[PDB]
Amino acid sequence: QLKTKYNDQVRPALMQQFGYSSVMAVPRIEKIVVNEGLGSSKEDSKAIDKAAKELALITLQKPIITKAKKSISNFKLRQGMPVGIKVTLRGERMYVFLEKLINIGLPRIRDFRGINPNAFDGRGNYNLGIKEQLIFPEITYDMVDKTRGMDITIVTTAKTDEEARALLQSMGLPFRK
Amino acid sequence: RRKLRTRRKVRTTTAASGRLRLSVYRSSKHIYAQIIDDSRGQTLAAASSAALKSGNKTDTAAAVGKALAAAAAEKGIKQVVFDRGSYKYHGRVKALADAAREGG
Amino acid sequence: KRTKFRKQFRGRMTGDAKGGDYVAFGDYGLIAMEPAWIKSNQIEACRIVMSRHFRRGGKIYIRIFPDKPVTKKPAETRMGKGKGAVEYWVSVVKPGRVMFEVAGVTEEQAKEAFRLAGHKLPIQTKMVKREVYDEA
Amino acid sequence: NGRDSNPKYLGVKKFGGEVVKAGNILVRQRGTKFKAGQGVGMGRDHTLFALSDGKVVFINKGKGARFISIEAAQ
Amino acid sequence: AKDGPRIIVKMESSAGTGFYYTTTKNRRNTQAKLELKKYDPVAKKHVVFREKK
Amino acid sequence: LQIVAPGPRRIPQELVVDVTKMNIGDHITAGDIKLPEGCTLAADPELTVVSVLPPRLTAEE
RNA sequence: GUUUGACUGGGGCGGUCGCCUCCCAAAAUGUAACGGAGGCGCCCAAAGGUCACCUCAAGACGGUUGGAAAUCGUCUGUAGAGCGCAAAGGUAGAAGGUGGCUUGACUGCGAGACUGACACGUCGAGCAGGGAGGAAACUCGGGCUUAGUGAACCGGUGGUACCG
RNA sequence: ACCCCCGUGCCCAUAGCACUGUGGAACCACCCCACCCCAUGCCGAACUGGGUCGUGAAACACAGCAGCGCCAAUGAUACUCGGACCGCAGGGUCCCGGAAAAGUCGGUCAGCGCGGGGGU
Ligand SMILES: [Mg+2]
Ligand SMILES: [Mg+2]
Ligand SMILES: [Mg+2]
Ligand SMILES: [Mg+2]
Ligand SMILES: [Mg+2]
Ligand SMILES: [Mg+2]
Ligand SMILES: [Mg+2]
Ligand SMILES: [Mg+2]
Ligand SMILES: [Mg+2]
Ligand SMILES: [Mg+2]
Ligand SMILES: [Mg+2]
Ligand SMILES: [Mg+2]
Ligand SMILES: [Mg+2]
Ligand SMILES: [Mg+2]
Ligand SMILES: [Mg+2]
Ligand SMILES: [Mg+2]
Ligand SMILES: [Mg+2]
Ligand SMILES: [Mg+2]
Ligand SMILES: [Mg+2]
Ligand SMILES: [Mg+2]
Ligand SMILES: [Mg+2]
Ligand SMILES: [Mg+2]
Ligand SMILES: [Mg+2]
Ligand SMILES: [Mg+2]
Ligand SMILES: [Mg+2]
Ligand SMILES: [Mg+2]
Ligand SMILES: [Mg+2]
Ligand SMILES: [Mg+2]
Ligand SMILES: [Mg+2]
Ligand SMILES: [Mg+2]
Ligand SMILES: [Mg+2]
Ligand SMILES: [Mg+2]
Ligand SMILES: [Mg+2]
Repeated sequence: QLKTKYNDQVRPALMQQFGYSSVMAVPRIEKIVVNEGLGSSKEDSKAIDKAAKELALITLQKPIITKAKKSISNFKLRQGMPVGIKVTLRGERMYVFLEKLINIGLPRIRDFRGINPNAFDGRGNYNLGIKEQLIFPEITYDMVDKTRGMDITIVTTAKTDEEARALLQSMGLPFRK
Repeated sequence: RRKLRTRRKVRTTTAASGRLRLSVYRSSKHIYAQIIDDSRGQTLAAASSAALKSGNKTDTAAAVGKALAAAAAEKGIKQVVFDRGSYKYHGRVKALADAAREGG
Repeated sequence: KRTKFRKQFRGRMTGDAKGGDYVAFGDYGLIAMEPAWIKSNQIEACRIVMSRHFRRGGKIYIRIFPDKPVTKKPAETRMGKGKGAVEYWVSVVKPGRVMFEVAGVTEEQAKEAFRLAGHKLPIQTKMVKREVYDEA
Repeated sequence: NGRDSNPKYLGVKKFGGEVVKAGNILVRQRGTKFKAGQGVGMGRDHTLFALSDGKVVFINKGKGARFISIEAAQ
Repeated sequence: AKDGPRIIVKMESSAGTGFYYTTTKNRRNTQAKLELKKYDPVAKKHVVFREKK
Repeated sequence: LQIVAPGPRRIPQELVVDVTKMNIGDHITAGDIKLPEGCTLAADPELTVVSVLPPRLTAEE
């Protein structure tokens, strides 16, 4: 269930190279944020509950349905009822999912060279380039409604984008080559 | 967030009560509970987990709660008082209350 | 000239010129000596007048501008309310305020081009040069 | 149009330096304009009133720092 | 205070009997679930009976 | 231009700017202006000082 | 046999009568015009009581049938938001956003004051009978306040038991 | 008494921000794990609870610094109570005290307590 792999080798690699005042000054990962917008799904009272089971069965953590705020949007925004779903993964439950995806889920994408290496968050944080929802191991074309996808954000303690992609090594870090 | 405390500290209208203020402050596994004169710019009777390790398990607040209770009762001065902070009730903080309240 | 959406109405009062400078945006400029209203036209004709005497060049600057709406009798009497929304728009100017300014033309060049625009103006005026330099 | 309505009478009833009784009204204003200080209460309509007889005094620096308070005499 | 065919209503209270009244304004807007509340009559205190009609 | 410094014996009583280089649409900015003896620019370097304005043009009726 | 309103830069036609907010209003309050703008004749059994926690608008970067606008992420963020409605005041230690439990949107009074020619109208400490939330100091006799109203007469219903 | 730390006031930006330098077994903080107390309308991130090592990184604390903010004179002016006036009018003047806003000269990166822990 990992968490050992972050320990030892990941830390000194950047610490014995670029240097750090501490093992605490070493870049970390606080939380993996997973949110699937259901806005494209107008099913609402019918099938909105289905996407909750999708995210709950994969991360073993119940999703919280987000809300409208009702906005305007000039085409569709209304009141209220959910408009999307949300789950935050931190600690070992982040480390159960994160390891599960990089070893298993990521190779399941067709012609996968890895996510865009260009600057994501100058503050050091990182996203996921997930397009399809079917690419995940638990999801298959066997059981689905339609073809959709969800977004995932890696929240890291990296102080720089330079040191961001640096920590982002180890864990399954493909590139543009 | 840092308005957690200042929601409570202002929640008690101080000199309008006629009472005194008892500030319990937790940082480490140690707690310092001190009682302050609101009207005047001063404090009255201190306590601490500092010279302590009375109990091993925090809930050693029982001692410092009773320590204040006794240290204050020498000055007289027992009504209600009782400030609090960003910290909730029950648990470790109520081990302090019942050590003072009913213990003082 | 007449502008986009507003508060729509006004009364009247008069002080002395507040936000008009001595100089700006050019060598020579025009300054009003009497408290008054200037309309959407007038200054519109003043631009046309001045520019006609130039090469048509875009060297002219108009610091003034109509804001204040004025009203009029629909037909007559006192029957009914206050009325007359669009009658004309005016711009109040107070003495010492600088009205127009020109660029790059010579001395007599802008002397005569101010003089032509001197008429068409309800007030007496005098042109100028720069000594006081204020930008902040 | 012609539809404006009523006077509403909001003011500062007892100005600083004055000797209030118990129950007198110190200020009538709209929402918060003056904050109730020592010895001063506040009602539904806001509108500070006197909790204890004595001398009324005004305290402010800036903003919403305005305060009305009482103190006794003897 | 004015009354018509419309939504909400004026509804009286129960028997705190005592044969007693309260009558707060009410509404059928939320629900027709009726109602019961707590009040005090001549007899005792807090005898809590049901909104009538 | 406000500039500054150093000697107020030698103060820059004027500023010489050569315009023969520029023709039409050319905006000469404040970083192009010559200020000897280390007189730091008061305003932004890219602020426009001299710009030659194009000939009067019209098309539609 | 009678009725058939007034205002009104003559009367009529048209419009207008009560209530709340801003301007006029001349830095106290008050102040008119067939002056300049806009709203009310409700809603809320929870939008109330209390008890806890929560913090907004907007932009930039990066992200998935989702692009002006979505949902997520980080950064900025004295408020540029919100407060059921109309504006002004007011609000970040919140009145605004969320839950726990609730019936004080109580009976009996009412120190002393705001305001009115009157009649109305507004605020209110505190006392008792009883409760409600809290561990507690405490708060609660509707709502951020300011509109959501009708003297008396005559009468319907439930009490009460004074007259008879 | 002095240095300093933790708490808590008064003041209620001349005490605020960013750039930044010191600080670490004494104090703060993160960190550590948590089936249950307790608790996140998802996540113990937040509350909460069990405790070291580590770390001085983050947050905090103090010293630095006057680029930004915030305070900001004296001079003069605007306006004006009162007095006395010119213009057909828009408007304007004289005397008399009162006297701003902005701007410049500058001034700053605070002050003042109560209690307890730790060095000298
Ligand atoms: Mg006038
Ligand atoms: Mg100016
Ligand atoms: Mg009024
Ligand atoms: Mg101040
Ligand atoms: Mg008539
Ligand atoms: Mg008529
Ligand atoms: Mg008549
Ligand atoms: Mg009309
Ligand atoms: Mg007035
Ligand atoms: Mg007046
Ligand atoms: Mg009159
Ligand atoms: Mg009128
Ligand atoms: Mg008018
Ligand atoms: Mg609140
Ligand atoms: Mg209880
Ligand atoms: Mg009461
Ligand atoms: Mg009867
Ligand atoms: Mg401290
Ligand atoms: Mg040491
Ligand atoms: Mg943790
Ligand atoms: Mg820092
Ligand atoms: Mg002076
Ligand atoms: Mg003058
Ligand atoms: Mg005079
Ligand atoms: Mg005369
Ligand atoms: Mg004058
Ligand atoms: Mg005088
Ligand atoms: Mg004078
Ligand atoms: Mg003076
Ligand atoms: Mg000034
Ligand atoms: Mg300066
Ligand atoms: Mg400093
Ligand atoms: Mg000390």
